[PDB]
Amino acid sequence: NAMTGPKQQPLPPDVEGREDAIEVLRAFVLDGGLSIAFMRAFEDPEMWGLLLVDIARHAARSYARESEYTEDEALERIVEMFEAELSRPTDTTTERTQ
Amino acid sequence: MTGPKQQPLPPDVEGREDAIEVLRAFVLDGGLSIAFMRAFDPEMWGLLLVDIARHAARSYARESEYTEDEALERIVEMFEAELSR
Repeated sequence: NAMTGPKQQPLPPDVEGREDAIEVLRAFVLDGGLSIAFMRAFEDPEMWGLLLVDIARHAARSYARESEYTEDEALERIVEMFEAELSRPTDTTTERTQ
Repeated sequence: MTGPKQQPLPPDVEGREDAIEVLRAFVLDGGLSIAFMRAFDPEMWGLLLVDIARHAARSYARESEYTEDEALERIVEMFEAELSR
């Protein structure tokens, strides 16, 4: 196609034109990994909890579509993979200011 | 300005036609509006969840009495409890 950039997601329709909508995060898969953009604000721990739950459940639904797993089994598998990765030591930052 | 406060592309994805946006999430009206890619590896979703949880823990520690380690335990507990509910 004629696009010169990445395969982006469009703004959700309920966000379009809304001055009060703030983008929390954008995540891209690139070179066998992830590149993520986060907003500066924290807001509250519950929002991050909601975001995690929404992503996990969405992933489980999609995984169950594309596999032999039920949605429950898919979610269990995703949580197992999450836990294995969470266990990795974080032993191994830059800033730009103007 | 008069529209949504967007995040720019990370510099490492600019011009990368092979890079794929997994999701964009907006906070609005006290909730979350998320655009997800249509295509589905499960491991990528696992990693994304870890990256978000880790980031949330660091941000939570900056705004609370908790250390990052304590914050991470709280966030993960919260997350897993809701999934099992």
